[PDB]
Amino acid sequence: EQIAEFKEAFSLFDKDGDGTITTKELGTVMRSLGQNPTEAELQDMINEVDADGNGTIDFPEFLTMMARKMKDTDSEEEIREAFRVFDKDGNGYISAAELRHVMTNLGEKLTDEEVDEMIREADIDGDGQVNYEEFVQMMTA
Amino acid sequence: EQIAEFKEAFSLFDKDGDGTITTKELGTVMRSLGQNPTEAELQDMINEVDADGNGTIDFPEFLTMMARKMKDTDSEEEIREAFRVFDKDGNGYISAAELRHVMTNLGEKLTDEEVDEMIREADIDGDGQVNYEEFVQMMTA
Amino acid sequence: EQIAEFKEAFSLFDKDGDGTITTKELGTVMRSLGQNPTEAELQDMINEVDADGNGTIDFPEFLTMMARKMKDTDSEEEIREAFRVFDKDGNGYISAAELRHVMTNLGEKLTDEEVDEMIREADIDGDGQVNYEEFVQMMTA
Amino acid sequence: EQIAEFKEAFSLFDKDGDGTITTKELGTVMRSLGQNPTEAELQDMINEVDADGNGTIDFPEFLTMMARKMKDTDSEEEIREAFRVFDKDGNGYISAAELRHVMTNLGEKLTDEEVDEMIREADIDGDGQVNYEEFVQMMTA
Amino acid sequence: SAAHKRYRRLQNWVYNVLERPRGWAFVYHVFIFLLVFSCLVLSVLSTIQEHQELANECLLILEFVMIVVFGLEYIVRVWSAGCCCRYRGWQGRFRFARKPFCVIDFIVFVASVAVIAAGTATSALRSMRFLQILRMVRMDRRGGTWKLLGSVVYAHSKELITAWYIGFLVLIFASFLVYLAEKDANSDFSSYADSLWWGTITLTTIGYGDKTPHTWLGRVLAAGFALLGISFFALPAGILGSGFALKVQEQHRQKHFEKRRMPAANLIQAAWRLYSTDMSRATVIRSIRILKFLVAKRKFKETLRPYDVKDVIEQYSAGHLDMLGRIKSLQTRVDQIVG
Amino acid sequence: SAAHKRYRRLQNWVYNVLERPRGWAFVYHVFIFLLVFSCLVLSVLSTIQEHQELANECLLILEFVMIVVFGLEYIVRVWSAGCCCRYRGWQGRFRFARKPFCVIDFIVFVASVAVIAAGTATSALRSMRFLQILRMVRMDRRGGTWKLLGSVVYAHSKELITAWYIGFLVLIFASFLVYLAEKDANSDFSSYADSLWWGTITLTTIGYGDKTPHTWLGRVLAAGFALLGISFFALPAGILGSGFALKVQEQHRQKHFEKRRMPAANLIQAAWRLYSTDMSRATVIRSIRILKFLVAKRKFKETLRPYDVKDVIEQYSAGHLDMLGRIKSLQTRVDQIVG
Amino acid sequence: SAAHKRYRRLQNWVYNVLERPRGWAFVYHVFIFLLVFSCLVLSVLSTIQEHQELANECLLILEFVMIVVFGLEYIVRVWSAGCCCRYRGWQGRFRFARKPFCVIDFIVFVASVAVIAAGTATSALRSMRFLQILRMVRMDRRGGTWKLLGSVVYAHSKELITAWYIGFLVLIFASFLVYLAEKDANSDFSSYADSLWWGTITLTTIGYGDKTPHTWLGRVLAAGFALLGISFFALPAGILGSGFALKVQEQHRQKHFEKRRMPAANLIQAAWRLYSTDMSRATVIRSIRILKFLVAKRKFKETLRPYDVKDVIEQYSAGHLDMLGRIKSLQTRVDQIVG
Amino acid sequence: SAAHKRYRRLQNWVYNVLERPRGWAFVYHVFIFLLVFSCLVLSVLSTIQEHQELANECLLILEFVMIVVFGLEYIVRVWSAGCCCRYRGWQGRFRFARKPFCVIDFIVFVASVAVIAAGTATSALRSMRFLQILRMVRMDRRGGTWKLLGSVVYAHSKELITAWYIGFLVLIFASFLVYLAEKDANSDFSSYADSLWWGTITLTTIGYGDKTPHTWLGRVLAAGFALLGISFFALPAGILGSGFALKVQEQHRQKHFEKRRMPAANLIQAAWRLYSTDMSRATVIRSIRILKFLVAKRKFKETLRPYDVKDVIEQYSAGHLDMLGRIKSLQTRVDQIVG
Ligand SMILES: Cc1cc(C)c(NC(=O)[C@H]2C[C@@H]3CC[C@H]2C3)c(C)c1
Ligand SMILES: Cc1cc(C)c(NC(=O)[C@H]2C[C@@H]3CC[C@H]2C3)c(C)c1
Ligand SMILES: Cc1cc(C)c(NC(=O)[C@H]2C[C@@H]3CC[C@H]2C3)c(C)c1
Ligand SMILES: Cc1cc(C)c(NC(=O)[C@H]2C[C@@H]3CC[C@H]2C3)c(C)c1
Ligand SMILES: [K+]
Ligand SMILES: [K+]
Ligand SMILES: [K+]
Repeated sequence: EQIAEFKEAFSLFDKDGDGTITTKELGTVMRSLGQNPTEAELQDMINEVDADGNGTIDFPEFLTMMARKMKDTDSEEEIREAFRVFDKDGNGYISAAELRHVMTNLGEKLTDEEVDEMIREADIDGDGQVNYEEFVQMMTA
Repeated sequence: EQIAEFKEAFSLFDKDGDGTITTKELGTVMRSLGQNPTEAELQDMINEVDADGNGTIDFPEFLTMMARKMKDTDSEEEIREAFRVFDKDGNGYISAAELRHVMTNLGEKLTDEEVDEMIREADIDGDGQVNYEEFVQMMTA
Repeated sequence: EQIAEFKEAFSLFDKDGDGTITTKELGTVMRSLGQNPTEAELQDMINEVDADGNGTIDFPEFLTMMARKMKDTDSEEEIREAFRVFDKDGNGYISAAELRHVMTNLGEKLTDEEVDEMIREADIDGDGQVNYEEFVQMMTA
Repeated sequence: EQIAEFKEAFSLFDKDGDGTITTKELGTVMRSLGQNPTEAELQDMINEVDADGNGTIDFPEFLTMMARKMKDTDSEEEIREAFRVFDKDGNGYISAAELRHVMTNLGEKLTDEEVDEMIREADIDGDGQVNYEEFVQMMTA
Repeated sequence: SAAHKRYRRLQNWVYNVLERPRGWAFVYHVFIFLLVFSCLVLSVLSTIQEHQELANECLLILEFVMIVVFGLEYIVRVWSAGCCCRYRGWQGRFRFARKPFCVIDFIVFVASVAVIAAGTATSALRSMRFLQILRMVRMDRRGGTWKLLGSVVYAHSKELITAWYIGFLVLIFASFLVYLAEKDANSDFSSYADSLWWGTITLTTIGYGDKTPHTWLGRVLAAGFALLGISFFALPAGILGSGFALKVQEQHRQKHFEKRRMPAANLIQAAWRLYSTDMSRATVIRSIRILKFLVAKRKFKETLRPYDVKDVIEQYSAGHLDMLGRIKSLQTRVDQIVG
Repeated sequence: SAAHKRYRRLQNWVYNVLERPRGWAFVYHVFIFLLVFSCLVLSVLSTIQEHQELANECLLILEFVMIVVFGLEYIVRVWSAGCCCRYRGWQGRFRFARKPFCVIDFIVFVASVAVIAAGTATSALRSMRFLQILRMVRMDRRGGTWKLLGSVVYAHSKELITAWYIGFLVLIFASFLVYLAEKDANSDFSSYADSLWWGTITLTTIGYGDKTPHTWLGRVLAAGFALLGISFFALPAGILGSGFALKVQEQHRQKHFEKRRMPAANLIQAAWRLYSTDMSRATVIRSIRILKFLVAKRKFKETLRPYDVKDVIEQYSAGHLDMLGRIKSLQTRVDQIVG
Repeated sequence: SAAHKRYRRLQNWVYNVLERPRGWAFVYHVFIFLLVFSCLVLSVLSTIQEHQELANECLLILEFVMIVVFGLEYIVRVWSAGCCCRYRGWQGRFRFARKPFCVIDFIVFVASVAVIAAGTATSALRSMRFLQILRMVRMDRRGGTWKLLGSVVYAHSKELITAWYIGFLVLIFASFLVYLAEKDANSDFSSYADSLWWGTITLTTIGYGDKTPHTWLGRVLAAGFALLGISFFALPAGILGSGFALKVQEQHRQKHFEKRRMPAANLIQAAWRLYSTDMSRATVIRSIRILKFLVAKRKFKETLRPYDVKDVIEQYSAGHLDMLGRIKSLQTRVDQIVG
Repeated sequence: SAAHKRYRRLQNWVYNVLERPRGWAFVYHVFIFLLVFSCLVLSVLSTIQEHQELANECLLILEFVMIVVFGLEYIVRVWSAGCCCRYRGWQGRFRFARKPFCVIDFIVFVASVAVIAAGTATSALRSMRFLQILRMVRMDRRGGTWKLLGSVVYAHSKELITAWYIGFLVLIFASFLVYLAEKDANSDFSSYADSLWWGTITLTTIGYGDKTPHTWLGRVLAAGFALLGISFFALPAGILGSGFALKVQEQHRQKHFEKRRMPAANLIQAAWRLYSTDMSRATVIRSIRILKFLVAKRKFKETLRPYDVKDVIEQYSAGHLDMLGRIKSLQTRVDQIVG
């Protein structure tokens, strides 16, 4: 039944029944929701799961990505390595205020409400320090 | 007599009798047959056999290329190395269906009829697996 | 009191009271004095003291730069290394005439009057040779 | 007296008496003789003898170049290394016909008359082989 | 939770103590290593006759110190780990998992001490115990020095096999030849086994000098084969040493490329945005966030590459596109004017 | 062809067995190596007196095992190879080509076993036989460890010659000097040959200690020349070891550049298109396909280069062309407006 | 100041003499090293009986030379340094700072000479004095050979720890096993301490041959453990040697990138302009000059990088901006024509 | 000149013979090396008693062969060089220049042979002669193996000094400490000189075993100092070996960058054009040709660089100029439309 629900999502992209998702199908669904990816961003996204290298996503590749999410060990390690960039002490901790600065000032910045929900979800200590390795296991569970 | 037949082909390119083939002579004969190489493709082709480095092919270079074809040991090794890219088992086999995918989906894709003739010519096993190293010796014989 | 005087200079840049100096605030004060930095030069200047990497200078970063000037050991070493580029003998000396050539002919050339003041300030020997390592300590004191 | 004759040539370039030759002075004399160097070629030429790095040739640099010509050991070695590129045997010989091909077909090709004078000047052996290392000493003498 | 706030500050000191074994491992680890080392050397000296009895009482008083220190530090580490995030239960099991076989030997040596004191070869047994302790305390960082050695030796497996094989071949040739050379003159080489022993001490360059050729033919064979094989018995050290230096230099350059800020920062954001799809107060939408997460993870692993190998092709593509835009502009300009 | 279909599935198991020697060589090759090694060590132990007779019966029962295992495996390999694509005939000859001199020694040792059993020094002969077997089974991959060693030693020939030469020069100087130093005090150095022997065991750092200087001049010369030459007798190991590490690191990077998909895929296509010129149901046309094949083979060997050496010039040419197009555009724009 | 002009020319010769220890250190430093070395070797030879008394008078006449040469050179160096820029006072203190403990030993050895002559074990004391002198004269360049060694050994600390640790583990295993193997046959291995000694001379490949296994089990254990650990006792040399070569090659390339002229020239200018803000005949204005100084210092430290690591991204940014300009041009061209 | 044409074809064979020593040096050089080596080994064997007299007659018949072969080859080489381009006169002097001290020893050994035959220690003298011959024939390529060794050892001088110095310091410490440890128990260490000898054979890992510590303190000091210094006495081999491998790898890559055709071809042309200014049938004009020659020589030495170090800045300048042209185009477009 989980496979059938993935198939129904896959068919929203591949409305023609061709069994593949190209940049046209992916980007069309995304822009209908009000997103505006570039062509190079749509190519990068498809390339992450396109083993055939022909610029498409087929259902086996789609199902694999959906079943896996972030649960794999590669995801847990890389996310933990990203936090460690901002942990100079090396003790596995990061300050709530330092997490807030990085999340709202670097990269694809989180909004205030996004970052508020993120700090609420981490079981912050009374000092104001966050143990990010248990934060990584909650996102990889 | 084989040399004289090569000379007669060489003279179709070098119609002026100058003893050389430039991009003009090569590309003119090619486009008359309905091919459309680019200038950079004509330069690459001539450069593969132009030892003098002056952008021409002379008859000794033409004759050497025609006499040799793919029979040399460098050709046999490199073609076999190309198949091995697609042999993960390392057993010298490739599936008929995997050969078909690579031939029609990568590179200068073969048409269906081209790839049909190619799979017919390989003595396919009953499983559907192709021993490509004996396929390489048939093209290097 | 020294901190308050730095704060008053910092507030000339950050006239809005936002606690930050961007390329707009920095470049505006500079051009009012008749300087004409480029945008890429304003970004380089801010980047030298912007630890947050968000393209701003805050007061703690401003105060650190102003308190330090050139007194740090990194500055003394690098300035001394720059003189040594032009000391082939390796004896820690450079000729007054050679210093004059380098100062007025390379880089952001000194005017004649600038370089005259510079050679007056170095305690030139009777030969005409300058001990630049004691010249470096006077600028790092 | 040799120095005075170099000075008189130097003054044809530096007609203003400024003691320097820039790309303007060098290129102007060259084009008057019907040469057409590019600006980048005039900069390369001056850069070969400009120790001050300020884009000029002064008389001491001019005199050094004129006194030295090709007599230095660096010139003898590099010219001999250039011939050796075309000596596959490694015996210090090159064929008259091979020298003729390289001189008239590569680089800033020699005219037929130039290359005729060059082969006349080398004491060619009866076979038709040229000992280029004694050819290099005649140009470095 | 104010008493539990003092409990949390307890864990604060508890993790601060955790800092010392990992960060400034120097002093603590060295002092404990000296404990174990002193016990070892005192046992050794207790074997020799010169200083025996005083070493015996010192052994008793120091093995008490061993057992009490290890008893303290067992609790110290067990509680010093995650007190309630690595809570006392099933994670308790995982605190006393396999590698606390160190704890097991602790406990059994407690029993050994009790047997020695009140309960009643023995000395060899105790010595071995100290050596198991030696091993563990010099290795409780899971796979450490062992992991590094294994990785590097695996990397150079191909060359190492050659060195080993050729060296062995030379050894068994040389031993046999010399044995034949003087199986009749030297009483030393009375058996091919004798010759093989001589070969093992002649190839590695130990040269005990207990068994040496005496005939002028044996000497020549020994000289030639030594010159030919000694080098082979010294390659593995050379290969491994050089591999270590190469790896060190490489990894310092790789870490010197510390470009990581933005890719690392964006990865946490894409992961949070994906995670929050299933719990935010706010399937196709989730599939898009998974694809973006995977793009962000790669950009981050591309900074764990030194961003140079792909950069050559990256800038080629950029420049090619710039030239394509130039071509298009020129073409449309012609189409605007001439048409 | 259904019975022949079972025959083909036979060859399926036949090639699947071929997999083990090549792919997971570990277990099979190691077990057979243990067979040979056990025979060797048991022969050695049979030489020594302590365990002789029981080792003799064990030798008999194990040499039967040797001969039967090799007899089985001869057929096993011969049929295990290409059964009919490497068919039994002239390729049969090429299956029993030279390197099956291993098979030849097999057959002659069959005769040796038969001679020992029913037919009737000898032991040395048999030992040598086991050593030829040793060699072959540890080397039947044509040129292997030997090929690698040869390539690397050839690469560093220039440095190796220097090491060898200088070392030899130092040896013959030192031996002569010390010989003169105490040809009269030590009975050891009674001949220059004695001194040369001492020099061979003093330079390589074996130092049997059978012959040592006794005069305070000899000691000084020995010390100086040892300090000066020992290093030279240890260079070859250092050079070779480092060359191995460099080659390993280089080849791992070269293979890490696994860009190969498209060039490799296009090469097979250009080769098929050229080949099919002379057999397809579909001279100048062939000459064009040969030129395109040669372009595709090079693009493929350029991915056997790490595509970096040529890339610097590649992108220069691209950028130069972009700038040339920009110049042309500007020029024609002037020619359009101003004229 | 004409007499003081001759004084300045004095300092000219004074600094010219300073040149020799630093620049052409060869001859001066070597001659002084020979002084110290000759004193050492003559002391050694004075220990042996063959040449004793004549060596004694030579020792006296040469220790006078030592003391007078050092007395001269103390003043020579003290005045040879900055005569009045490193003036006689508090910089005087810093001329006789700690490392002139060499001067302290000088002075106390003056007293030793005086005690020997007029004042009155002793010889060992004097020998030690010569060895402290030996150290200092072979090291008065602050941290030199020591600093280089420390840097490199620190760099490879991780691998070195592995080598040390594993080697030690192998040593104590092997010694114990062999000791058990023949604690009853050999009188040699009568104590585990004996076995440990044997292990120290069997692992490092010294092999005095004073204590060797005699039982066929001991021999096998010794052979195996030697083959297994000898390599580990030879890794540190290999790692360090290779690290040295890597560092040498790297630093020659880094210095070969001698691009430095303009960045170095601009740095002095930005520093002078900043400095002159507070003394020129000519706060916000100063803050701007500080920022420009910091930009110029970095550009200069970027030429102390080989300007290649950042260059990949540098040119990417350049090319990206070119393409952005091309996009803008095309866009505005459309907006001009079509609109 | 037809007889002189046969003379020129003579020189053709004469230079063709010149080919063998340089190109296919293998066979000729090896055979002559065997001549010298055989003379050496036969002299050595003549020293020992076992084979003396027959070796004596063989020595006579082979030293005749030496002298006749060298006599032939003197003329062979002298005429084999440039016959008249390296003509018989002042270049004759330069053919018998210094390094034909080999020829000088040839001539004097001719006299030695004549003295032995008709004219009438001696054997040592002759042996030395063979060793001078040995040297020369293994080195007549001016600076060869020596030049390579010198270059590399000079390159790593800084590290080598450290190794030497620290090693020496450790040696003299260790020897002294152990000497004090048992100057009273061992008769071996009866002098500090004895201890220094022991230290020289304990640091280099020779270990003759003639002098070993016997006290449990001496053993500990020896163990510690051996572990600490042995590595230092093995660094130079490691550094040199690694430097050789690095240099080999580097130079193979540098030569692998065989881009040279056009720059090398243009250099000969600019040199000919400059030269012909002063002799062609055809001062400022000459000055221009000199400047162009110097540009062409550099372009050629830039291909003796691997054209990569300057290429980063080269392409930066190209791309910067492209972008500047794009800026200019945009600016003038605005000035055309808007104004
Ligand atoms: C024949 C022979 C010669 C040698 C030098 C060795 N030793 C090694 O190869 C060492 C390198 C690693 C670390 C310890 C081992 C493995 C062996 C086992 C056999
Ligand atoms: C004088 C001398 C000194 C030495 C160290 C050697 N040995 C080597 O050079 C080894 C490196 C390869 C592998 C075995 C050989 C060849 C030789 C032959 C002569
Ligand atoms: C077990 C063991 C084995 C060895 C070879 C050493 N020696 C080293 O590691 C040397 C490399 C540097 C320079 C002197 C030391 C440190 C040590 C201390 C312990
Ligand atoms: C203390 C000490 C220790 C050692 C290893 C040496 N030997 C070397 O350094 C060698 C490297 C080159 C080649 C022969 C020399 C020089 C010396 C002279 C002194
Ligand atoms: K030894
Ligand atoms: K020894
Ligand atoms: K020994």
